[PDB]
Amino acid sequence: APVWGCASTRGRSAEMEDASAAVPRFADVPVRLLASRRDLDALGLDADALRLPAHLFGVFDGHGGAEVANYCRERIHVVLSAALARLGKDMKEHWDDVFTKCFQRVDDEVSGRVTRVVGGEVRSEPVTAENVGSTAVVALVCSSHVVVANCGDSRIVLCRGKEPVALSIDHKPDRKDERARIEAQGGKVIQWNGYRVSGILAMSRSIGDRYLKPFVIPKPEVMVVPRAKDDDCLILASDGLWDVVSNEEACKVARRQILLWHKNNGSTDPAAQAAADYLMRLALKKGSEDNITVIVVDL
Amino acid sequence: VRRFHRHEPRDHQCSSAVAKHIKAPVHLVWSLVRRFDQPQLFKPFVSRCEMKGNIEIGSVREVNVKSGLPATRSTERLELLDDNEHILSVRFVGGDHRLKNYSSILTVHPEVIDGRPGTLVIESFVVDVPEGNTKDETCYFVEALLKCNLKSLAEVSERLVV
Ligand SMILES: O=S(=O)(NCc1ccccn1)c1ccc(Br)c2ccccc12
Ligand SMILES: [Mg+2]
Ligand SMILES: [Mg+2]
Repeated sequence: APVWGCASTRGRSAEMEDASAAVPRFADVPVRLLASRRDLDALGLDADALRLPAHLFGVFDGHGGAEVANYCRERIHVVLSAALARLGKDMKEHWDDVFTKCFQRVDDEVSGRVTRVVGGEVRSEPVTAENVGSTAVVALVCSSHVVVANCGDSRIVLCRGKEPVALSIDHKPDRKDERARIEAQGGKVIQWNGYRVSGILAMSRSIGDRYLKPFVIPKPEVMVVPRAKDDDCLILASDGLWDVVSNEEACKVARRQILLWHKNNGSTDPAAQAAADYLMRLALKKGSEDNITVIVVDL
Repeated sequence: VRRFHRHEPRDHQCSSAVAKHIKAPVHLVWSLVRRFDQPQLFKPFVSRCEMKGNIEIGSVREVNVKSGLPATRSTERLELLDDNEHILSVRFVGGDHRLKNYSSILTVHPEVIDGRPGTLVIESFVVDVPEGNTKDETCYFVEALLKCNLKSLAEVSERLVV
């Protein structure tokens, strides 16, 4: 049902620490999170029993290694699905709660504070070293809504219909509410080739990085946007793209690559894969030294 | 035990120290620290390290650090290695880390921890404060990295005593 493409590469970077995920029909969302009880009650369809399938797309920019980003690709959607299924048994608050508890659970699994299943045995040691972490920007896509949860400096951008509109704000340490939260805990934000927590990490939110605790938290930022008969595409990408391509630049290119494939011609979708491939190579030609990961979802 | 860690920083320099108690005998901890050519043994930030020739006074290692850091490379020079007194002194002579005239002293001392053989590791340093940063920022930044490295040295040492 979902229509997407995915492109990724080392680039000039020595090692590949980016990861991505695209899980169709990963869960069923209780419709009371997507529609007013009274607008469905008008059709006599009480949303306490209705559910609708949804697809999960995610990009995970790892740092210090790739083990934490790879863990997010494997585990976040599974944890999200189990979280959705039980909630069915204010809706903005509920979306934030299911995403916050899911990101926290994965973070606790990565850091070894809770156990994880492997088989039918259990592992309790941390997944990897203390300095290994990853961003996580995920897009929950269903028929009525796009739900975005962001943790870090990866970014998702929606094209509707010609605007780019950012569905996530980068969790940079200089950002005002993040700096205030960090300093309130006795921490510091230091400019040291860019603004960094303790002068080290260029993000204030992530999965992992237990040594930068309690300053770097896994709390995601959630935004619920209803789909209006105008959206073109979703663009999820690590900062390897956004460092050299703007929201305007990425939206106009992706939306045009999709259209030029269908006028030239009739798992992944070829037209959207062409857009993701083009955006990846375009970032390569504009002087991006980082890992690149681009997901284009055709809405 | 700061005859070795007393420093006279100038007005545009900063100095500090970090300490860590390790539940492992000093001989084991020093055998890890002495291996100047393999800092990756206990420093999680190091992804490669090259040095030509044998380990001697004046030796220089070229350190490459992993992603998620302000720097990528660092050239460091062995100034002092006392194998009897367990003293390791290093000086930074290059790199994109913005830590200029960085000199550091690491010592490891015997201690009894919980009735068993232990170790106190102290690492102190002096470095020029780069312009645009405060002494409090520079110390906090270096101490955070040193503290993570000593905690990893503690974990490595203690999981080789088991
Ligand atoms: O190899 S280290 O793990 N040594 C620990 C350390 C870090 C900083 C100062 C003194 N001592 C290291 C980690 C991170 C950075 Br950023 C560094 C930048 C330059 C040199 C070494 C660096
Ligand atoms: Mg990375
Ligand atoms: Mg990146």
